[PDB]
Amino acid sequence: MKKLQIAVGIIRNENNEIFITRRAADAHMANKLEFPGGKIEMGETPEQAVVRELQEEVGITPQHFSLFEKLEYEFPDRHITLWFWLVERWEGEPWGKEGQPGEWMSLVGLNADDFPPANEPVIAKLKRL
Ligand SMILES: Nc1nc2c([nH]c(=O)n2[C@H]2C[C@H](O)[C@@H](COP(=O)(O)O)O2)c(=O)[nH]1
Ligand SMILES: OC[C@H]1O[C@@](CO)(O[C@H]2O[C@H](CO)[C@@H](O)[C@H](O)[C@H]2O)[C@@H](O)[C@@H]1O
Ligand SMILES: [Mg+2]
Ligand SMILES: [Mg+2]
Repeated sequence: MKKLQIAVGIIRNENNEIFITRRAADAHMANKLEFPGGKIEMGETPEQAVVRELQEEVGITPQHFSLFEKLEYEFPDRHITLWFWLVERWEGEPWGKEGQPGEWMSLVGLNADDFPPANEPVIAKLKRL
């Protein structure tokens, strides 16, 4: 079974809103809401990966960020390790840089059912802040 390391960024503004994108209809976890992110490549660290992925996907450079949660999840056809970075400072303004839907969502209003099931403990912990 495919085994992947994935780095994602929880992009939180000053009004307790998170920048959330929606996955393509033909992707793994199609049509789900997501934290921007993607696969950690050979030769790059988890910290470098979340910077690169947020630059590619939403056009920001995260800075002074922290590891909010790291977990493993077994999907029906792949195993992934997710690195959830809490990003409260960045350069740039997030947008749908890859043509994908993106918008600011209140943290209290997040519905874990809208996200991949791997995100369930993270969304709960975020609402604990
Ligand atoms: N980008 C992103 N991927 C997620 C999240 N939760 C989650 O299970 N995944 C999975 C879906 C994909 O299998 C993989 C991400 O890789 P891509 O973004 O390259 O598709 O990680 C998330 O919040 N953000
Ligand atoms: O691992 C993140 C953790 O490390 C600290 C320093 O103790 O921050 C460092 O690492 C971050 C991720 O690369 C950088 O963004 C940051 O500038 C650097 O100091 C903690 O702040 C953080 O919890
Ligand atoms: Mg991605
Ligand atoms: Mg990507």
